Amino acid sequence: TTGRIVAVIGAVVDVQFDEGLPPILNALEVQGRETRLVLEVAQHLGESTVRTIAMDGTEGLVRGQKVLDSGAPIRIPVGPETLGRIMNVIGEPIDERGPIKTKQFAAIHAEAPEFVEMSVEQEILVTGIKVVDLLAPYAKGGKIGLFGGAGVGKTVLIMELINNVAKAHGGYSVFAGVGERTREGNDLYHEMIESGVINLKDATSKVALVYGQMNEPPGARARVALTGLTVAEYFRDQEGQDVLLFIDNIFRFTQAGSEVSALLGRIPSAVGYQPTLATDMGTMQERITTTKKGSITSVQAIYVPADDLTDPAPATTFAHLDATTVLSRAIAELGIYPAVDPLDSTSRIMDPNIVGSEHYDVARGVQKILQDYKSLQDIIAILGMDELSEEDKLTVSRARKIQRFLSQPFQVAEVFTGHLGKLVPLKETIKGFQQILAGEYDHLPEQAFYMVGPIEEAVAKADKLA
Amino acid sequence: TTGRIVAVIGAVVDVQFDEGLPPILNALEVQGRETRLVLEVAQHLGESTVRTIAMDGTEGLVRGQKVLDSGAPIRIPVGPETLGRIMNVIGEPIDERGPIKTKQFAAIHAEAPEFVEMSVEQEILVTGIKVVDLLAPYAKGGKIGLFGGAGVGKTVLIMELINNVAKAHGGYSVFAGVGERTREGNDLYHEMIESGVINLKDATSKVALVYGQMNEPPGARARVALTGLTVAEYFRDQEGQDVLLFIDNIFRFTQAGSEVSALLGRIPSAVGYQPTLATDMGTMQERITTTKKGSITSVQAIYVPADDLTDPAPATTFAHLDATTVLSRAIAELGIYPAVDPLDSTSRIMDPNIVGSEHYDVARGVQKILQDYKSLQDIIAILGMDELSEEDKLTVSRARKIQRFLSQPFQVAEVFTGHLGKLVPLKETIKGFQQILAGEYDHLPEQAFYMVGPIEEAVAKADKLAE
Amino acid sequence: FAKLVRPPVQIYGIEGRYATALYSAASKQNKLEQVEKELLRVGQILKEPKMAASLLNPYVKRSVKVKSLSDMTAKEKFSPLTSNLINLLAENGRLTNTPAVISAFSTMMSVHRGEVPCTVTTASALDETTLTELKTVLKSFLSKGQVLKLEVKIDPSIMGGMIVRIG
Amino acid sequence: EVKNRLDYHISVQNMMRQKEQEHMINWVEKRVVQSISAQQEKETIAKCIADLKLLSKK
Amino acid sequence: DLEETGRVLSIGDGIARVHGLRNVQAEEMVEFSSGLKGMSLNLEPDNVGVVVFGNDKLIKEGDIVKRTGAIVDVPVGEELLGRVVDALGNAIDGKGPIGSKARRRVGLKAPGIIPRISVREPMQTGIKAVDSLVPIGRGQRELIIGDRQTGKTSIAIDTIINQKRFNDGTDEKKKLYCIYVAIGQKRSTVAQLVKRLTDADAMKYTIVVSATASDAAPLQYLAPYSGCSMGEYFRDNGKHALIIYDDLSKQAVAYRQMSLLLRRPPGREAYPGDVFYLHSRLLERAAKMNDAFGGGSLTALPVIETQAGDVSAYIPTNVISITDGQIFLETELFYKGIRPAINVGLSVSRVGSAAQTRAMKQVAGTMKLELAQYREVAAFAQFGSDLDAATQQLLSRGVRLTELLKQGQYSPMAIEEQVAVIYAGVRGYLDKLEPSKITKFENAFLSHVISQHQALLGKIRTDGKISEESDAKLKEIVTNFLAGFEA
Amino acid sequence: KTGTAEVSSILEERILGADTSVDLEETGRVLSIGDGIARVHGLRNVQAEEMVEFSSGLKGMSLNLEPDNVGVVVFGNDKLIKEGDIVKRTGAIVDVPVGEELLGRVVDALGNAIDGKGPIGSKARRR
Amino acid sequence: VDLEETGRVLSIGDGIARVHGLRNVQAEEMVEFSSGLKGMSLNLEPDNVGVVVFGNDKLIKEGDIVKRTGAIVDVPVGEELLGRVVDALGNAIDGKGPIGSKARRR
Repeated sequence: TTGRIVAVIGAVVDVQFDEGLPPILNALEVQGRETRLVLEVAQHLGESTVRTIAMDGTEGLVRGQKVLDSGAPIRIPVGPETLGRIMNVIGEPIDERGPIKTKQFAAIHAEAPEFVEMSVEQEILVTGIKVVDLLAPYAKGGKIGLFGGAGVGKTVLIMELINNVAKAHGGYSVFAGVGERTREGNDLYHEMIESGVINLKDATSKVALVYGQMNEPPGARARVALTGLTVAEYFRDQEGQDVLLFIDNIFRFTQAGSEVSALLGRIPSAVGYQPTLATDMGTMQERITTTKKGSITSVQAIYVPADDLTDPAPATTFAHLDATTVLSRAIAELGIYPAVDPLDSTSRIMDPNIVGSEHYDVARGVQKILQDYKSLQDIIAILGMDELSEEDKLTVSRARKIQRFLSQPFQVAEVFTGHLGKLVPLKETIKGFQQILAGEYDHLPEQAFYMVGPIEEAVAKADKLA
Repeated sequence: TTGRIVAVIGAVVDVQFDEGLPPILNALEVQGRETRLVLEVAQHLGESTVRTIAMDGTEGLVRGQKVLDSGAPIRIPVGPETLGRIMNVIGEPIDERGPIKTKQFAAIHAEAPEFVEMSVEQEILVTGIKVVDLLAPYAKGGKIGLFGGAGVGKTVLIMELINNVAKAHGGYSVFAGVGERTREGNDLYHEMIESGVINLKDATSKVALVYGQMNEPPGARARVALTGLTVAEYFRDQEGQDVLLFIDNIFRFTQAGSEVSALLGRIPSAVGYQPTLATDMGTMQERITTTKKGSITSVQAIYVPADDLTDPAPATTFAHLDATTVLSRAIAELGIYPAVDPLDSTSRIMDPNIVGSEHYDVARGVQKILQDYKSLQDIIAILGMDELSEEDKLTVSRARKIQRFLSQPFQVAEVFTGHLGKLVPLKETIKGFQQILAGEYDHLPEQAFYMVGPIEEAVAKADKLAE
Repeated sequence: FAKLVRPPVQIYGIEGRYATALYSAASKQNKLEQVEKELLRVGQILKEPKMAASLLNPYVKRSVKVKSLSDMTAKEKFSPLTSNLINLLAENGRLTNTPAVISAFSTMMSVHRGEVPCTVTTASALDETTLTELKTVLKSFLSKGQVLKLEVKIDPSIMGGMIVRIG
Repeated sequence: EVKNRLDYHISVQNMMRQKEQEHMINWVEKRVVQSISAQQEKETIAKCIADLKLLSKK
Repeated sequence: DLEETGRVLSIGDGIARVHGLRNVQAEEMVEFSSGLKGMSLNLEPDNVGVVVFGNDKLIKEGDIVKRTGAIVDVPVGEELLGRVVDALGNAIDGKGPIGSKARRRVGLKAPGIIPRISVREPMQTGIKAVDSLVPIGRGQRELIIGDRQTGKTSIAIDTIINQKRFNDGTDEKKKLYCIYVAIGQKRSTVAQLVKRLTDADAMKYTIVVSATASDAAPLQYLAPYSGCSMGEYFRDNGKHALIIYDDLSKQAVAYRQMSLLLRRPPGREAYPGDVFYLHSRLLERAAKMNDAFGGGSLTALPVIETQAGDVSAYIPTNVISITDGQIFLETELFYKGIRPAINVGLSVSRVGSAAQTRAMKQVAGTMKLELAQYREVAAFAQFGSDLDAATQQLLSRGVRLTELLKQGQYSPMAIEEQVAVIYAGVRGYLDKLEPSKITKFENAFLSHVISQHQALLGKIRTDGKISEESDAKLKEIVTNFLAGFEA
Repeated sequence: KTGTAEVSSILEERILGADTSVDLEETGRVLSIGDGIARVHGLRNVQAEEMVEFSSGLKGMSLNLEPDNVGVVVFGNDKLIKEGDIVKRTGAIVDVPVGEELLGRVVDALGNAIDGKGPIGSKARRR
Repeated sequence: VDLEETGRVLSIGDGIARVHGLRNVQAEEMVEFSSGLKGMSLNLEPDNVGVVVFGNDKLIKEGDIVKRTGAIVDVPVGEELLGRVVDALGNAIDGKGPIGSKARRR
């Protein structure tokens, strides 16, 4: 079927398909649009005319310019060969090594897993990173939201995570560059290239990069969310995967939703927000989960919008957040890479009755200790150490050991660290803390807890010294 | 005439009567409607169509359905037999004692009494509640507004007035539970039976109950007010009567209005509030009066959503008011029941004459000190306290005593209080403050004044506490 | 004002804004059909581009919307008050829509009534008739008569998919 | 421990039978859905019962 | 057989202007082609504004919308006590099909005063704090207001669990059919929850109506009314229904959005206000019925999830003004590890007493009060203040009492235990003990008395009212136990 | 675009030859009425800001001269009106009774001694 | 007539010419007005074209003929604009006559 430009007002193209009534979300390809000018059917206005949203820019728009309905949503390559390919949203490379070369294609909406599909009570994904595991132990399938230090090697940390896990457990990754600067995607690009977690000669390119950047029309960016999902579902179900799904920064996606909302003639809402904000999300989130198919585990860069949250979206997001990451400058400032703050590396599912107090209390003891120590840190800040009880002194040192024990070298940043990285097996980590907690090593170099992997290696590191 | 449902877009039932278009305020009876479905004509929309309001549900309607215009508003029995009867908006029982049989019938609108028809000057009524009288020295037959948030003891409070006072005034009353939270209306009801304030033995059951609940369409909720008014007007004019008119809550009327405005194809103006907020209300409030034939003393619950008063609605409200009972969430939260914002809770009839100067001055002194204190709150809030004039320190405490003294336990809500609440004959009150002012108590702990009745007793209460 | 009429069909506003005039006007004095037919003519009195140069270009002033006439009523033979509907389309510039008004109109004759009831298949078999689960059924044998099964049928559909749909 | 062995086999046969049932069903239905023009008279019985609607509704 | 159908006049936005079928009933639930339902809300002449339950990516223009010819009903029946359904009343549990082949109008009015009756019923939650301090009967609208798995959700769960004993009991007259209408809680969330319920198999006496996070908004919207209808049935089959409306806040969004999509504007807080009507009417159906309704009750525990504690927000204000009290929960306490995280200064049951036993009164009167004061001296006194012995005591004790109402998540209880342990504390049997060990004590104590003094407990349950002898027996039991607790 | 007046009552006669608009030039008939907003058809030549007089005996003021109708602010209520009342111009914009026999009076807005003395003179009248 | 490539100003009084005709006109196209003004046919409506007028009007009046340039706006590029004050056309306002930039670029 063909459609006609009946109206173009910016990237809202109302196309009268002059003979078609393809449902909404049916992807249209505009004919005479060399560059894949996808219009997504948006409303059936009547009159065989649909409001479509151009998802590619508008130009040269002949009145009645011809459009051929692609009749279903965008079908996109889905297949492992994407790992090592940067596509735009449309699933066209932007890695430009000709096309990406799956055969298994998918229309870019996927649907929620349902009750019957569930795997009813979730599971921690473990990274082997002390901070992660301890403080916000991840859930496989879980959507974790990254508030976090900019350019601190946030991404790097993420690479490291990918490294630790997606390698470890055979998870793969999808990166949805939402609202990314070309620059930032670049940054990543080389970071991955460099890291060799994208390998343009190896399938150790473990990440398909899908980009839905600012510079696109809204629709694309908006939809990049569905798209990214669609890939991971491919990996999930098909490749059985526990996927790590980076959608970064989903916020801008959201923005895009709202942007269009207006321009979908719709009322968005107060604070600009599309009133459907939640459903959009809900529906999106509900695709993302854990099932009898694996998990799509979501590592989501999440901007603190307007550094406020009052603004409904994050507020909603909180539901959609389940384990929470604020990556923290303080920690960073302490030179500690890991730079995470524990009191933020939390999980709404991190609750003792709801996960466990082994984390929660060993942590509470720890978090206590550090904070308590923080309470002392102000005291000490005035007084020095002297005055305290020795137990406090001990605890300070311990807190500090523990702290130091969180400093963990990077494999993916020998360039920064001058070290290999490390990983820490959770039991051993914890055990570690039991030791320090037990005070066991508090007669040892505290700074031997600095930058190590196993707590044993902190211990080891102490020894060579004394 | 017959009209056809041409559009029912919600309970705005757009009717086209082809069989003329007789005036607005025509009540239409929808034919084929299980519920006798009153529509009030609102607009002759033009071309044989009227916009009407369903006040009832909109069920089963087939667009076309015949409505036979009843051609005039809802006519309802009015007069004394309604007393002790629980009526619905459509002036029909829910007493569940069947029809009411007081054969003056009425359109629920009535229009404001002429200038001459007003009782020109009203004179203080009283209640005996210190706080109340003090700040709002009651006016005979006034419209008293309860600004107030979410029935927190608000509702209890209104009741409390009813209990002490509505009892105290012997003559008939009208209670309009508008939007009323039926459960409490049950309770109240049952209580009236219980108390024998309603008796199914007499209409000397001093209260006729009208309820126009919140499971109802707006159309009902908007209009029940008019209804209640019409009735009380019966008692006022016809029966003399200081009808005590309980409206809980006018807000829901209003609310009902605002909500429809949109649907009325109108603009639901600022805050969503209808353009006509004033006129509907105003005209309505103006229907309420103490005419030269009596009083409708109206204690009108005013929900103030999120208690904003700046909020146009209350802003308007003030215009009609006579005594404002402003409930203060700020106060309330301190556990205080009474909840009032005192220096907002007022009665215009503050007078060295009317309230006599004794009250007046005492009050003015009080008002002042509290106001002053008020100044201090801000100060201490930010400046801690402690270096102030010690007179202030004293007052601060005193104010709290005064406050506390203004606090009264609940006399009905021992269930809430675990106390009985009291009443303070006005002079003991004036005196009361004079006494505290006199510092007579003020070399004491502050504690005792809380939840008290008469000031002497607060002293008594002091003693027990002075231990 | 009026004491209007809308004989079978009734097309609301929807240019029925107009229609309703003639739905009492044609209707009254019962020039329904007479005029229906006025309209038929008009149809092609339309169909040239030139009649309605205001239609072509509104950029012709209401001069031409009073010379409309001479695209239509000046130009006309028949024009009892089908000239008047001009005078409305004229100010109320709606000439390009007018067919739909005409369409709407025809209801007169029995065709001022009718409807194809349909479950499946060809069911493009029209009805003008005025009595049903009567005429319909009879018709349903006229139609059964001959053959008749097209469009694309019961086969996919209700009937065919349906069992699938239970799955 | 005894249950754990058994219910796995049951569950597998159940899910397996549904993944046969669906797969045979779509394949049979997607093969044989053709003879409607060969036997018209599924629409003649539509018109038969449909005449006993067009008469026998009212 | 266009003689039961119409064509979608326009569709966009899941907003179906529907052509034809002017035969339409007001409030008719219609069915669109796709198995998707809609409701013909708005009868415009030339269309039917039909709310789409579901989505229109699953539709195209001109689509046939066929009458269902039905005013909204929900399937109703008791086998749903033992089912999780979607709003349409279809097994999203997927167990089998609904046993419910009764249907019931969802839009049934909240009955009158006379068609109702007040509460005298009590209802229990096993949550000490609750049953005591906002002692709740049945009918009652009580707002649960609270935040991100503060057990916010948990709270309902333990309560339900608690009813298990009752559903294992004979308190049929109190048999609480629980309806947890889950609004906005994702499939996963639900999955956990449901699962927990399964495990508890409270589900046998339970409907879980689930309109997850994903949902088409009208579904979400509808779902409570649905739940409501189903519960009204029970109520009306004499029973005592407990509906947990979870949460209308989200519903409100959904609706709002719906309104806005209906182009219908809103008021205050951008919120169109007849969501109040909505809910009010919904919640008005929460009531305690007279005898005619078999004394029924539908106790409503609506949930609104606070965010920001801006009760100030219209919607909370609304709800408060509707409810018969609220349980405000305080998160801070939660971080402190405190579940129940309540601020019962901010929780009230203005009712309270209809639900109470002298047993409870006998300890609670004092306690509630003690806590009030305690709280007061928590609030003014010592934290870096004074050291008056009285108040210091109140604090010690108080502090004790605090723990004592502090209840683990997944910990509903029998009332008698509760009165018992509470009694212990009330009567100051633990000032002489440091707070943590109370907890230990209690468990131990509890199991002890369960074991031996099940007699005594039994009795205490039986009379519903602690008795002086018992007091002594108890006292002894405790004192000694306590004595054991130490030594 | 639409035109209120495509009320084929209007159209419906203009066809048939109608005259004096369809509601007069100096009178109009209320096309739709509600809410003290009388959209009044006709009234073609009619001053801006004219005070008009209704056949509900009410006065109104022609605030809005729309090309088709007059938005007439009603100095009264519309339950007292039924659509199509003849509104006759007063020929005139509002002036108000004015005077100095107002001194000692309570008058309403329309300058009518509502005092209960009732009306009085109006020595002046005034724009 | 030319609709495709010309229009009559349907309404104007805003610098936005709703243009009757203009019926083949491309997105983003620079057009030229009967006022000597330029505009760009931004809004392609099914019926008329909202043309943002690249300047200021009264120079126009209704029905004015707007002709396609059939070109999307370009500006000269080069670097002889260096030392030049231009208007947004990339054309002088320096009043030094024209620049040396005789490449153009969309």
